Amino acid sequence: MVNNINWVKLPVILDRLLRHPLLTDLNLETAIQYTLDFISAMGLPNVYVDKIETIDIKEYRGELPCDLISINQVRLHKNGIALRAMTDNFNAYPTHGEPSFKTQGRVIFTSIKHEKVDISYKAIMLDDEGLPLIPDNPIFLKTLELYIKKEWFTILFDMGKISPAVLNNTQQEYAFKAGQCNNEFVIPSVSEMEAITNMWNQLIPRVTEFRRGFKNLGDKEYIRVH
Amino acid sequence: FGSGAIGYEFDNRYLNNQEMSAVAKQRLTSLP
Repeated sequence: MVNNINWVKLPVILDRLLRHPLLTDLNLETAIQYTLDFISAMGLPNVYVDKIETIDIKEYRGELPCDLISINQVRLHKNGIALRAMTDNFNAYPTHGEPSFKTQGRVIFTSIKHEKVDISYKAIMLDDEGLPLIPDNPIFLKTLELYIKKEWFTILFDMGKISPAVLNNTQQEYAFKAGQCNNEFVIPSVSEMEAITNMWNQLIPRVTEFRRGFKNLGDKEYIRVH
Repeated sequence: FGSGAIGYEFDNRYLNNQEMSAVAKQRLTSLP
């Protein structure tokens, strides 16, 4: 992302929606739901807060933090070796190698019995109130406004209170701005393009940045002169 | 005699159907 994620409170979207006389019955209760829906449907990683938190494994199982939504990586606390997805179907079940993990709910199923693991996970930036906190990027705000507008007009059109042309125009505008926001939050910055360039041009390829925490994904690959 | 509690709503419904017919022909064109 070229731009920065300056955070603002949720009713900044209701500043903008309620200009429209047909969206005057929207509330913070509706804003919260549709904003979470938009955050998830877009799936932009720059909107989440990067956090690292260590837990202990009792026996191939560990308690997971409360605010976790996705896991960037899991590693062993003492070695630093990263973990992979567990393809095994019989992990903690005995009969009569390289470590791995799996996460479903509040439980993480590792292949280690008793060890501490570091989890780099993503969460949502919250407000002083326990509510989501949205970027103030006007592209993001306009796209979220159009999302909420499109949902409300879909309801009104199912009722027959909106002309079909109106809903078609709203959907068209929302689709274009959804593409625009997706590209805005995804296209690399200049500093990120240096990382991508250092990853791309490698006379001797580096294919083991997963073992580390992708620390050296972006380091330059310096060849000595002979 | 006189009472318009049934004729008024029927006239309003007729004009609502005309409203929906009029706005159902509205198109935002393409291919420019």
